[PDB]
Amino acid sequence: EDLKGHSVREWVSMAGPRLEIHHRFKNFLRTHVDSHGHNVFKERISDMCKENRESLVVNYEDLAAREHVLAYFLPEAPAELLQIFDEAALEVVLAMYPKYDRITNHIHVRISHLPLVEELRSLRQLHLNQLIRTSGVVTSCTGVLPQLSMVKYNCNKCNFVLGPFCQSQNQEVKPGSCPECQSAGPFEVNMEETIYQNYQRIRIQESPGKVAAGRLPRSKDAILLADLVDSCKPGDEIELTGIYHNNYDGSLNTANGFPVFATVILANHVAKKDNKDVKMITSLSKDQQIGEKIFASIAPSIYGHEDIKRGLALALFGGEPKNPGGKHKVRGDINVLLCGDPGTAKSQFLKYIEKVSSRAIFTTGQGLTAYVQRHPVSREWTLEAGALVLADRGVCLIDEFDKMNDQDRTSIHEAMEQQSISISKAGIVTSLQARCTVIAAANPIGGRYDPSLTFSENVDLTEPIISRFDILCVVRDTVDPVQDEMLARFVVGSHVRHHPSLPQEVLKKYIIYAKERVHPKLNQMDQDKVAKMYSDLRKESMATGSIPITVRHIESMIRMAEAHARIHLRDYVIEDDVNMAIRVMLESFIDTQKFSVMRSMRKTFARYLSF
Amino acid sequence: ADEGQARKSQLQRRFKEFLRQYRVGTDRTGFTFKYRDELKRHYNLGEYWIEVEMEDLASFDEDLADYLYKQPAEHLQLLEEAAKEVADEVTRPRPSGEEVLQDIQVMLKSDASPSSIRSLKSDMMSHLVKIPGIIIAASAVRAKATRISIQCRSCRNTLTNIAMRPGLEGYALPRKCNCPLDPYFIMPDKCKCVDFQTLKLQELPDAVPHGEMPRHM
Ligand SMILES: [Zn+2]
Ligand SMILES: [Zn+2]
Repeated sequence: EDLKGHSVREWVSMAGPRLEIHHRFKNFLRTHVDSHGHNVFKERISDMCKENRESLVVNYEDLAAREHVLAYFLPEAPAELLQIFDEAALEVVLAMYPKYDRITNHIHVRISHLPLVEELRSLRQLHLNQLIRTSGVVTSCTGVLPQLSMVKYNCNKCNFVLGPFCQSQNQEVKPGSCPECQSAGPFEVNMEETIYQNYQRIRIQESPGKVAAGRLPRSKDAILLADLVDSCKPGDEIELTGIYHNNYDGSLNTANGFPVFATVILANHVAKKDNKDVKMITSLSKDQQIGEKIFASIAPSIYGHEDIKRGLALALFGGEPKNPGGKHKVRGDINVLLCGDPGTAKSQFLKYIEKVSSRAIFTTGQGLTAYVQRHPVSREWTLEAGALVLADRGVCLIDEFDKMNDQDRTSIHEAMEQQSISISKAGIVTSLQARCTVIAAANPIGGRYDPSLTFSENVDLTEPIISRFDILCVVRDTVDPVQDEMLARFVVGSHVRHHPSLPQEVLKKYIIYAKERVHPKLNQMDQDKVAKMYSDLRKESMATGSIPITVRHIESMIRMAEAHARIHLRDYVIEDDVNMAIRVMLESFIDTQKFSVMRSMRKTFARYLSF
Repeated sequence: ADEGQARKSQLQRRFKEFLRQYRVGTDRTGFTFKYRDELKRHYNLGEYWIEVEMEDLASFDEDLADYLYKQPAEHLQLLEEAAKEVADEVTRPRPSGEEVLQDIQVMLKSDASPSSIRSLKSDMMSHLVKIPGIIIAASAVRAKATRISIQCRSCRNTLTNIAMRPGLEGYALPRKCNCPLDPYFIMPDKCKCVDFQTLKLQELPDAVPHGEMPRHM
C-alpha cells in the first residue's frame, strides 16, 4: 500500500515509499500518449535539449489522469516530491541524451496550472508549506544577485577546506570546529569550490480591478531561483506557483509585540498572462482594393469620420524610416494631433488604438521621463522608466495634451526631432533611446472650435510644437437630419446587444505580418511630379495671410508615401499613391486655415488636384 | 598540501619557459623573440608591464592556457612570478641607481568573441570573462596595502612580511599573540602600497532587451 498511517511529509521520506515513488514517476515519464499516440515527454524533452534549458514542464491534469496517488501526495508535502521528480527526470534525459552531463547536470520539473487558482489576500496559516497558485501584478525586482548553494569554507590555521554544507533560505549556514586542528574560529568562504546560483526577489500584489473591490490591495514576496530569474518586469501580470514558506523575523516581533513570522512564496513556475499563413494574405493584398476594406475595420463602433479613419490608418502601420546618406536623420514616425469640440469620440479613438496596436502605452496630460524612485521591495533609490521610453518602438497615446506643464512641454518637443533623451538626474548621467509615434488630442478654446481664426488659435499650443506633427485633423459637429437617424439607430442598437441578457483576427495578424515582410523602395520618377504643385501652391498661399506647404510638409507627404507599402505590400513608389500622398498632405492643411481662405484655396485646389 | 608547492614549482617553470622561448616570424625572413624583448624594452624605460596574448600561450603549451581560463586567480600569480624571474636574467646588471628588482604587472589580451553582462550566469564565478561596455564612472585612486606587517601592543612582538590577497578582500588579524585578546596593530611605516581605482561599466546600448534601463557592473 502507498498510503499508511503516518504524516504525508514523513511517509514520503521513508526509504520504501521514496523508492516506490521514484520508480512510479519514471513509468509515467516514459509512457504517456496524448490523444494521438505521441509520447509527449519524448518530443518535449527533445525540444528542451535542443536549447540547453534544464527545466521540464509537467501539466498537472495529465499527472492526475495517468497517476491517481502522486497527484494527491503532491500539494501536501511538495518540498520532497519535487526533489524526487528531479532525480527521475534526470535519469530519463541522461538516457535519451547520454552526453547531456556537459550541460548543467541538474533538472528541475515545473508544474503547470494546479486546479486551485486563488486570491492573494485569502492566504491564511492553513497553507504553510503547500503548493499554491495565485495571480497578480509584479511591482518590483532586484538585480540578479548570486547566492551560495553548496558552500565550502577553509580553516585559517591548517589550510584545509571544511565540509560542503548546503544553504537553506532561512538561516546562515554554520560550520563547526575544524576536524583537523580543532581551530574553532571565523572561517571564510572558498570562492573556487563553492557553487552559486542565481537569485532574484520580487514583490507581487493584487491585480488593480480584479479583487480590490472596496479595500486596499495586499502584496506578497516571491523568490525566483536559478532558471527563473528575469521572467517578469515591473508592470507584468503573472501567475505564480510556489511553496508558501514562512520564516522567523525578529523585527516584526518588536513592532507587533507578538511572535509573528514573515512569509514568502518560493516560486516554482511563472507563466505570464499578457499580449505576445501568408497564402491567404497573398490574394487578400492582391485584391487591389484593400483600402476601402481596411478603412472600415478600425473605428469599429464610432460612425462617420471615414476622413480621419484614413489618416489614423496611415499612422498605424507607419511609413519607412529611411536613413539619409547625408547624415540628416529623417524620422519614420507618423504623429497625429486630433482636435475638436467636446463630445466627438476623440478619447474612444485613442482607446481603440490602445487595443488594436501592439506594445502600446497610454497617458493623460493632466511621469513622461525616467525618474528616481525608492523601490517598494529593495528599498534602494533606483531609476524608473517614464512614459516615452515604454513606447521605444510602438505608440504613445497622449491625452489632455493641453494640460501639460511647462517642463512637460519643454521635454516633449526634444523627443520629436531627436528621438533620444538624456537624464543627468540625481541617479546618474545617461542617454537612452525613445522612438515612438505620438497620438494626441487637444481641445478647442472657449468650449467650441470656431473656424474664423486659424487652427493655431483654437488649439492653445506652442507654435513650434504643431510643426512636429504630420497630420492635423480637425473634428467638428453636425445637425444634418438624415444622419441623425443614422447615428442614433447605431448607438441605440449598440445598447441593445451589450448587457448580460475585416474582423479583429485578420488585421491584428496583418499588422504583425505587414510590419515585417516589406521594405519599400524609392525610385526617382516621382521626384519631379510634385514640384509642379509646390511652385504653384507656394505662391497661392503666400498671396494671402498664410504660410504655404513648407519642407516639413513635404517630409510628411514622403513619409506617408510608404504608408501604403504596408497595406498593399506594394513597396514600390508609383504615381498612384503620390496622388494619395499629395492629396492627404493638402487635406491636413486646407482645414487649418482662415474663413474665406479655407474655401478659396478649396475652389482652387480641390478642383485643381482632380481629387 | 606538499603536492601543492611541488605542482607550482613545476608550473612557475613552464610559464617561465614560455616567455623565454616563444618566437614569431618565419624562417625565410627571420625571427623575433617576442616577450624577452618587450620585457627588456619596458623595464629599461621604467614601465614594468608586459601584455601577454592568450592565443600565443595556447599555441605554445595547450594545458596552461586552459588552467588560465579555469583557475585564473591562483595561476596569474605564477605567471607574474615568472615574469619577474625572466626580467632579472635579461636586464641585469642594472646600472647603478637601481639594483632591487621591481614587480611586473602581467596584463593579458585576447582575440575571442565577447560575452555580455546579461550572460554572466553564476556558473561563471572565477572564470576569465570578456565583456564590452561603456565606462560610466571613475572613483579616485586610493592605496591598497599589499605586503603588510603587524606588531603586538603589550609585549611588542612583531610578525612581518604578511602578504595580502589581491582583489577586494581584507585580512583577519590574529588574537593569540604568543597579552590581551587582540593585541595586534598595523605599523604604518612598513606597508607597501599600490594604487587602485574602481570604475563602473554600463552595457552597450544596442544590447538592452528594450523594456527597461541598462544594467551595469
Ligand atoms: Zn583547521
Ligand atoms: Zn604580545
